[PDB]
Amino acid sequence: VGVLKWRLQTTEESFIPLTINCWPSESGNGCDVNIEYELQEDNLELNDVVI
Amino acid sequence: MVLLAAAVCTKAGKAIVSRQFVEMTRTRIEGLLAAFPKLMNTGKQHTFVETESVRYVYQPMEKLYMVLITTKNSNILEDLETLRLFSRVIPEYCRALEENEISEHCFDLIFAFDEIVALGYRENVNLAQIRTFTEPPINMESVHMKIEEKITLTCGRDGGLQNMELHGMIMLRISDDKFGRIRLHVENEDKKGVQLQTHPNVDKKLFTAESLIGLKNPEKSFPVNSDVGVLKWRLQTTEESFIPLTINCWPSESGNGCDVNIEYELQEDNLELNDVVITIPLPSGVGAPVIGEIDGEYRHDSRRNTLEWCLPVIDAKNKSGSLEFSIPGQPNDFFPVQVSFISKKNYCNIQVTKVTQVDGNSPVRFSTETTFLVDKYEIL
Amino acid sequence: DKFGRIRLHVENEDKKGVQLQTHPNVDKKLFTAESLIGLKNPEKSFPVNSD
Repeated sequence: VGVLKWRLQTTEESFIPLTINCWPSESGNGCDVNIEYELQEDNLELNDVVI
Repeated sequence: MVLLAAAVCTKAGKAIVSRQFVEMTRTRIEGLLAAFPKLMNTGKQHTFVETESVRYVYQPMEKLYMVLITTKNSNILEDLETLRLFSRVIPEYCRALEENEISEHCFDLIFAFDEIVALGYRENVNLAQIRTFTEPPINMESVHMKIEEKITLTCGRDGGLQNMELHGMIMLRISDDKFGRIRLHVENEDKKGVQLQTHPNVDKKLFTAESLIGLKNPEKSFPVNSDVGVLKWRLQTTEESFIPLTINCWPSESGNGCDVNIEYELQEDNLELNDVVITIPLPSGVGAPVIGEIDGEYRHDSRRNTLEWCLPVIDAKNKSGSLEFSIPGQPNDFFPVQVSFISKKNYCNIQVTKVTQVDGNSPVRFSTETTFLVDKYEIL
Repeated sequence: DKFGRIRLHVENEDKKGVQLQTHPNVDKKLFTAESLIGLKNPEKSFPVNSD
């Protein structure tokens, strides 16, 4: 089948557990950055996450 | 034609050479030129003189008249100017005017006449050109947001999207003390079309995820024109805009007559539109229609050649009608139907997710309202 | 009984391939929305071949 040793493309139907939505903002002199993280089903929890 | 003929005359009592641009003044040309140019076109040594209801413009050269005739006129300067250019061209061909030499160069002069004035409209000529041819209150603190948008659509019978575009702005009216910083969060937009404008005092923030815009609002009402898409933009209705109405038209050939059923669909049933009208056109050989509709009023209007259905407010609804036609000609293609509508949502899908204000305590977003209006909304 | 006019309403079709035939006595109606077909049926059984 695919094999039990493969490189599959994450592109091909792979789910990306995280999507990051970055909204940078120009506060003016400073900059305000908001980072949005989204996970898959709420029930599942990820670990060792760092952004 | 405005210029009947351009004519060279001898006051021998005949048109020596003359030009009929399109077959009209053949023999007619000679009689006019022969009588009128003899009297100096009945002139008094005036370039414009009008006789027997025909404007004659002229210049005397010897026993000969170079004559322009019109019976209609577009401008003052123009009539003289073609005659004038003619008068540069005529001595090149005939060494002044003189009946025998004019006669010999019928071809030359005549060709110039066609070239100079074409289908009675005064073109221009020149002697070189001629050659080619012959070659403090913060208790009060409140904020209101109003998103006003118009959507445009062109769609096929099939329901093809064709082109669409939404135009809109979000106006904010805020009563806030102090100078508070506000951050606006909205959904992300795309646009086949293009346009976005930002009010000053709008800052753009870059965030890893999500997009944010922040600004100190002017007090009172102002166009936000925030960053992001902006709070003044033309977005494409095509890009993710919802078309509140889809019209499905089923014309039918009853035979002699025609039966038309028009299907209207609205978004969620809960939402209701207002000021809706459907304009269903009809063919010229109208007879009379009988129309039936569950909701609203529908009326046929001759002149307009359209049947107009009006509905004060609609959850969603449909209409049908039968038409009687005399059948001249063959079948006629249908013209598109147009609709006008008002909806309490924006179909650019602008959503105000959150506007948080700082520099103080929570203000009340007393109200956010959406006014959606139809632009040119056409479906065949 | 009698000769009754009938209107048929069906879903809208698309076809990569091609072919459609209509029985006589089939009329096509143009409506702003939805499509409609009307006809006086022959009595007994016949191929509708509507519009």
